[PDB]
Amino acid sequence: MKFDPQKYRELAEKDFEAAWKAGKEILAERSPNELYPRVGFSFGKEHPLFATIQRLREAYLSIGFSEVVNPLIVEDVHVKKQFGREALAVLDRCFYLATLPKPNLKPISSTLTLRSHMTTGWFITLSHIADKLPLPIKLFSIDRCFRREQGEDATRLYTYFSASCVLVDEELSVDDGKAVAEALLRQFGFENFRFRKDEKRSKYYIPDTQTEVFAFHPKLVGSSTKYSDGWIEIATFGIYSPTALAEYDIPYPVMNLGLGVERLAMILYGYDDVRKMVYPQIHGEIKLSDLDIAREIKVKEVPQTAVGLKIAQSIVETAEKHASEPSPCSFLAFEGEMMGRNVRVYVVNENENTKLCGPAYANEVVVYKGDIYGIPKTKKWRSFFEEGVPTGIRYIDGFAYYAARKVEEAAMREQEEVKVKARIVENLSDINLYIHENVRRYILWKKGKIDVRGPLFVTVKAEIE
Amino acid sequence: MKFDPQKYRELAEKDFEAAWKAGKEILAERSPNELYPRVGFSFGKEHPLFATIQRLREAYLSIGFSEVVNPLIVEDVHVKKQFGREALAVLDRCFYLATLPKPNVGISAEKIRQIEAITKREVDSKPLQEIFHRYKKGEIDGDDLSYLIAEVLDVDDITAVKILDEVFPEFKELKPISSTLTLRSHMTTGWFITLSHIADKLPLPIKLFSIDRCFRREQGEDATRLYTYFSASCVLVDEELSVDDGKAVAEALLRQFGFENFRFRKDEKRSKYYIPDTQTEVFAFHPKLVGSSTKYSDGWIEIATFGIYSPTALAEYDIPYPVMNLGLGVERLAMILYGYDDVRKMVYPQIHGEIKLSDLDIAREIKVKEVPQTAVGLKIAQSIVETAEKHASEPSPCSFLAFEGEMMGRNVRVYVVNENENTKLCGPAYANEVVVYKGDIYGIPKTKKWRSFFEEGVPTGIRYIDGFAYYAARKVEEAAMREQEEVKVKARIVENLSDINLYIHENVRRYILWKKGKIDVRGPLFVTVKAEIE
Amino acid sequence: MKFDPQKYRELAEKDFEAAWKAGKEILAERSPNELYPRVGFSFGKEHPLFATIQRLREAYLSIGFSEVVNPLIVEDVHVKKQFGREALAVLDRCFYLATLPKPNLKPISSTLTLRSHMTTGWFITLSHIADKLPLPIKLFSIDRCFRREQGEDATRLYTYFSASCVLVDEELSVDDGKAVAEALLRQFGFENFRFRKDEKRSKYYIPDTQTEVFAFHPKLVGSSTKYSDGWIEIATFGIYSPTALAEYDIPYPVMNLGLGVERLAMILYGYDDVRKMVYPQIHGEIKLSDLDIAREIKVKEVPQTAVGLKIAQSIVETAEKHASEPSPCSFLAFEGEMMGRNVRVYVVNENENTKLCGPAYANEVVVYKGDIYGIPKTKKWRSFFEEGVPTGIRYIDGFAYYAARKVEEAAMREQEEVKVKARIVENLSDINLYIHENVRRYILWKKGKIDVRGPLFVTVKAEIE
RNA sequence: GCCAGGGUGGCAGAGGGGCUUUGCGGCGGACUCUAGAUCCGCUUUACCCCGGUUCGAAUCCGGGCCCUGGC
Repeated sequence: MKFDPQKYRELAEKDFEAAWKAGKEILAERSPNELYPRVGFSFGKEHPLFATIQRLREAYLSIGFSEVVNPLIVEDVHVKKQFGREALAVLDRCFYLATLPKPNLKPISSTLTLRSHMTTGWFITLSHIADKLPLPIKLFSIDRCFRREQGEDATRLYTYFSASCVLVDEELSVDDGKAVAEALLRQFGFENFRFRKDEKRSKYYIPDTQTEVFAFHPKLVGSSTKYSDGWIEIATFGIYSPTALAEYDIPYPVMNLGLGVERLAMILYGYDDVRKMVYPQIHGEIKLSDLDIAREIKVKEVPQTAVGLKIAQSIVETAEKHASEPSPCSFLAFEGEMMGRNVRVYVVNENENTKLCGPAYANEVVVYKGDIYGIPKTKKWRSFFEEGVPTGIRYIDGFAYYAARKVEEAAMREQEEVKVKARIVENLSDINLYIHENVRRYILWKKGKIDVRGPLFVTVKAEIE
Repeated sequence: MKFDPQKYRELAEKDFEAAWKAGKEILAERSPNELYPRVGFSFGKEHPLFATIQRLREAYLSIGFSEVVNPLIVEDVHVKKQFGREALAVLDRCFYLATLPKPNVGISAEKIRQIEAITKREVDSKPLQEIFHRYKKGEIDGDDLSYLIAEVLDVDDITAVKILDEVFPEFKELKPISSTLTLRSHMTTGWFITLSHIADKLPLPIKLFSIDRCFRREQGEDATRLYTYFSASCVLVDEELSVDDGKAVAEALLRQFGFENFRFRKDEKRSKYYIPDTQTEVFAFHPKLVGSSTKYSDGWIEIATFGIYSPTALAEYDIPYPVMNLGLGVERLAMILYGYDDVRKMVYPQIHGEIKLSDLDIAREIKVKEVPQTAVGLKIAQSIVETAEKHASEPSPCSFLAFEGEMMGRNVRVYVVNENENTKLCGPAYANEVVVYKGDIYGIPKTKKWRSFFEEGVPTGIRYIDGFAYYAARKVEEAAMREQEEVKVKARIVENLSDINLYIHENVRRYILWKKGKIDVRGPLFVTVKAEIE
Repeated sequence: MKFDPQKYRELAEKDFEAAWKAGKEILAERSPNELYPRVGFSFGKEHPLFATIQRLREAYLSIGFSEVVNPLIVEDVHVKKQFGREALAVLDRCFYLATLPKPNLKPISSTLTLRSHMTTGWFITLSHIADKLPLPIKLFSIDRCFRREQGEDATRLYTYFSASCVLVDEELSVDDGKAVAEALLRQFGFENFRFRKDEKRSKYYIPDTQTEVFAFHPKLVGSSTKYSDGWIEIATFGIYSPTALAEYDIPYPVMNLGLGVERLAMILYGYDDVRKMVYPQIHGEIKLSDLDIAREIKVKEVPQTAVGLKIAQSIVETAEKHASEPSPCSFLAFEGEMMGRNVRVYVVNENENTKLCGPAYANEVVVYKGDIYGIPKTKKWRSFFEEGVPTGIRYIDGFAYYAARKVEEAAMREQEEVKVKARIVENLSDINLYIHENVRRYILWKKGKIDVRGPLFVTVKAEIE
C-alpha cells in the first residue's frame, strides 16, 4: 500500500530497525488464489519452423547475400524453358492452378503452377538484373514451395520451405557452391562437410556440377536414428545450365544452393516427425508444465471477509498441533467477531477412539510428470517433492477455507451454528480445490491422472450468536 | 608489412619520435585500384516484406500470442462449413489444386496401339510392360534414371529425354485435373481446423498467431491485387469476449509500428464466419502518412480487420468457446513502414526494373584499365604527375626530366614533352577529375561552377593526367621487356573513359544506360610522354 | 460465454440466419470500465541507446567482424605503453580507481584506471592472438568507456559507448579504415562519405593515418541544427603505431575504427540533447499518449447489479430525446424490479422555464494534445474529435451510472425514494468519472490541463416500495 | 457499371488500307583538334490478344485489357 515518505522518513530517525520492521506493513496480504504459483505472468512462444527460418535469413545475410522475393505462381512454360526436354517429367510432381467458371461446380484447370522449388522463380528474377548490376550478385530467399512427391503426408508434405540462394559471377566453380554451403551450414553447429555428386543430374544444372552436401553435427551422434554417425544430407546445389540461362538471357553462370528447412528445423529443435513438428496442434502434441498444471490448481470457496481469512488461518494453526490428542477431544481456535456478532470455532473428532485429525490432514498437493497427487511429505515421496511443483495447498489448508467461509454464510444467514465436517477425500472437490474444466480435459488427453485421495477425518463446529 | 616488435620497441624506448615517423614503413603502398572507393566491403540487405513479417512476429509475441503453423491447403468443404450458404461466393475467388494424370497406356490408347509396328527404333529389352505399369501405379520425378540408365542402356537421360518424345507422342496429351483441394484465401480458413484440435484441451485464454501466405483470385491484375499475399493473423479464445478485445489487440499490435490513434468502423460485408455485428474494420493513424503522394494525406489508413467467430462455424468444428480474430495485412504495413507506394514495385522490385546503384557504388566501379606492374612504374607515373602537375603552364615545346632510375635492370629516363607551340605543356583539362553525381559519370575540373557536383556527388579521385600517367607508366615497362630504346606514348583529346585509361565493367555500363544515365568525359588532355628506356 | 456445438449446430439446419443472429448471444455484455478504450494490452519498449547498440552489433557482424569483450579496468601502465611520451597528457582525462582502506573514511587511489576509450583494451586483447590466428583478424566490440573531458554534464557525459573494431592484416592502408566506415555506416542511412586527416595526430596512430569520417544522412538535411547540410562527423579511425604494437608484441599493423554511439543513437531516433535521450527519466521527459490518458479516464461509481446497468442505460435513452420539452416536465424511463421490489425512474427539471436537460447533457469527454476536455460534438470541435481520443463517455452517460447505482443503494437500504440531482459540472467528480492520482500528477507535470465544465442541469428521482 | 476521345518504334509524337514520317538518344566509323563540337554509317520496316470484312490490315466492324475529359 502507498505509504508516507515523511512518516517513515522521520520514523527512521528514532530507532531505525524498529521502523525498518515497521516496513513489513506496506506488503499486501495475499488470499489463497492470489499467491505463487496460482498467479503468474505468461508470454508468447515462437514455432521451431519459423524460428529456424529467421535464423536462416540472418545466416544468409551474414555471408553477404541480400534478400529478395521470387515469383510463386507461374506458367508451366517456365519449368519447360528450364528443364529443356525433361520438362514434362517434372511437370508431373508440380501442382496446377484451377478456378471456378463464373455461372454467368467444376474447377477449370489452367496453365498456372505453384513452384515445385525456388529455382523456377530464380531464372525469372535473375532475368532482370543478371546483366545490369555489378558482379558478383548474391541473392537468397527463404519462402514456400509446393511439391506433389507421391502426394503423401507421412514421409513428406505438400508445402515445404526452401532456403535458396544464387551466386552470379563471370567465373564459377562447383567450389563456390561448396564454400557457400559450409559458411551457411556452419552457423548452425555443422562442423565437418562432405559433398557427393548427385545422380539425378537434373537437366537445368550444368552436367556434373549438381552436388549433395553432407554435414556433420555433434548434436546428432547417438541420435535414435540413422543420423547417429553425426552426418546427414542437408542440402543440394549445382550450377545452372547455359541452356536454361540462355532461355532467360542470363549471360554469366550461376551457382544455386538449396536448403531443406523443415529438416534443419528438426535437427535444431530435435523433432523426429516433421508433421509432429510443423503441425503439433493437430498431431495431439501439446504440453503444459507441472508448474503450469500447478498454477491451474486453485481453492474453490475461500473466505470473502477480512476475518474469514484469519479464521481458517487459525483452524489450521491448531490442527497443525492438536491433530494428535486421542478423540473425542475438543479445542478452540478463534475468538472474535465478524460483521456484527462474536464467534468461536471448534474442532473435534466426535467419534470414539482414534486421533483428532485424520492421518491426511498434512497431505500437500503436488503436480509431477503430469499427474496431480495428494501426498504426505514423507522421506518416501521426496522425488515427487523435488522434481515436481508442490501446490503448497495441504488437506487442512484446502479444508479450512471451506469452513472459514461456511460459517461466514451462517454469519450473514442469521444462523447460530454450523457443523462443517469431512471424512475421506475421494478427489479435489472433497478437499475444496478445482481446476478449469479445460486443464481437466487436458490431463485426460495427455492420459495423465489425478490421485487426490485420503482420510482427512476432520470436522469443525462454529457458533455465532 | 609486418615489422619487428623488438626493434621498434628498443628504438622507441630510447628515441620515440624517431620510431614514430618510422611507422609509415609498415603501411602499404596501394596501386590505383587498391584505393578507396575502388576498394570496399559488402553486406547483405533485407527485403521490406520479410522485414515487416519479422517485426510483425516479435510484435505479436510481445503481447502474449504464441506462434503456430496453420493448414495452407484445405478441402473447400471447410469453407462451405464456415459460410454455410454464402460459401460459393468465396470459392470463386479461391484457387483449386489441379494436377497432371498419368499416360493412359491402356484401353482407350491400347487397342489402336496394338495394330501398328509396335517398335521399329531398335531398343529390344524384354517387354517392360510392368516397368510402365509401376508408372500407372506410383512413380515420380527421380525415377527416370531407372528405366533407361538401368534398362535400355545409355547413361542417365541422353536418350530418355528424346525416346519419350519421338516414340512416345502420348505424354503430350496430359491435362491437369482439378480437385477439391484449395489454397486458403485468408488465414481464418485454417484457424478452425487448428483451433479444432485444442480449443478445449489447453488453458484459457488461448492466444495464437501466425504470419503466413494465403492465395486469392481478384481480376488477374498485378496492380489490383496479387495471387499470393501475407496475413499476420491471430485468434483469441476465451470464455467471455467482446469486440473490445478485438480493438484492444489491434491497438497494442499496431502501436509497435508507430500508429498513434485508432478508429474502428463496422464492416459492411457482414461475413458469415463472424458473429453478426462484430466484423470490425480497424483504422489507424500513422505519422509517416501525413501528406503524401497517396490517398492517406490525413495520416489515417485502414490496416486490419477483426471480429468474433460465429458460434455457428465454431460448432462446425465443435469449438465450445467464442473466439476473437484480428487479421493485419502485411504488404501494406510494409509499404507504410518502408515507404513504398506501389505494392508490386515493392514486393517484386527486380522484375519491375526498380534496381539502382548509388553515386558511390558507380564511383567504386570506375577502375583504371592500364595500370603498372613493377614498383618502378608505380613511381614513374607517380612522378610523371609531379613534373606534369607543376610545369602545366610552360609555353611549349620543352622537355622535363620526370624519372631517373633502373627498371628491370635497364637505365630508364622518361620525359614529359609537347610537340606544338603557342600553348602549354599540358592541355587545360589535364587536372580534370571524374565525379559521379546524380547517376552520371563526369570528367570535370574543380570550379565555383561545379561545386554542386563535388559536394553532392562523389569524386573518384582520378584526374585525366592521373589516369594517363598510369597508361604511360605501363608503356615504359613494356619496352623493358622488348628491350627497345625509345617509346613516345601520346594522347590528344578525350571523348570517353578509354581516352583516359578509365573503364567500367560491362554490367555497370548497361546499368547506366538502362537507367537513362549519361557519361560525359571529353576535353583537351593533350600531353605526350616520351620515354628513353636504354 | 461457452455455447453448445450441437444446439447451434442443429439450430442452423432450420433457418440459418435466424440462428446466425442467435449467435450474438455468446458475446459478453460489457460494463462501462470494461470496454475500449478503458481496457487495453501493454508492452515493453526498448531504449534508443541500447536499440542502436544492438543495431550496431549486427551492422558490424554483417561486414564480417566477430565479437569480443575487452578489458575495462586497467593499470595506467597500458595508456603509458601506448601513447609513448604523450601518455601523461592522456592520463589526465582518465579516471583512476580508489578504494576504502579496511579499518582493521578516506578512499586510497590506486594504479587502476577505467579505460578512456576501447583502444586501451584493444592492444591487450590483440596481444594474445595477433600472431596465432590466421589473418585477417576482424574484431569488434560495443561497450562502455569513461572519459573525464572537462568533467561536464551538459556538453558530454562521464560514460559513453564506443562501437570499436580492429583489423589485423599483413598489409593495411588507411583505405581499409575507409571501407570499414562506409560498410558499417551505410547500414544506417548514410549515403555519402568524406574523410579528413585529424590534427590531434594521437601518438598511438601511425603519423598521418588518423582520420575523421564525415557522413551524409538525408535524415539530417533541414535539421534544426548545424547538421542541416546533411553531413556530420560520425567516426574516427587510424592505424596503430608500430611503437605501440611493439609494446605488446603485435607484429602486423592494425586498423582501428571507433563509432560514437550516443551520437548515432541521436541521429537515428532524433533526440537533440544526449542527456534528454540517454537519461529522460530524470530530465522530465516522459510522455503518455492521448489514447493512454484516455484509457485512464474511468467511471467512478457504476451499477453493481444486472438491472442497474439496464437502468442508467435507459435514463440516458430518454434524455437523448426528451432533453428538450419545456420544463417543468416529467418522463418515465424504467419499469421493473431489482433485488425484490418494483421500481420506476423519473427525470425532470423541477425548476421553472427552460428545457428538461441542461445544454451539456450531450458533452463527450475527449483527450487531445495532452488535455482532458469536456465538449459537445459540434462542427466547431471537429479537430479535437478527429485527432484526439474521444472517451466515448458523455455527460449523461457519466451521470446515469451514478443514479442507476444510487437508487441501488436505496434498494438495499430499505428506503423508498431518492432524488439524485445535478446542475453544473465543475470537473470530473461532478460528471462521475476519475483518473488515478498518478495520471493526475502527470497532466500537471506535463503542464497540461483538464477542462471538464458544463451546465448539465439534470435531476433524477426514483421510487422503490 | 455509364457519353465520349484514345491505347504508334530506346524517348517524344503527326498521319494513317498495303510504299511511307520526323526530332531526340544510343550504336559503329572518321577529324590538324588545346575544348565539351564536326561528318558519314545504323535497329527489331515499329503501331496489345482473339474473331469478322478484304487480295492484304498497324490503318474497317465485335468481344477482352490500359489512360482518362465525366457518373
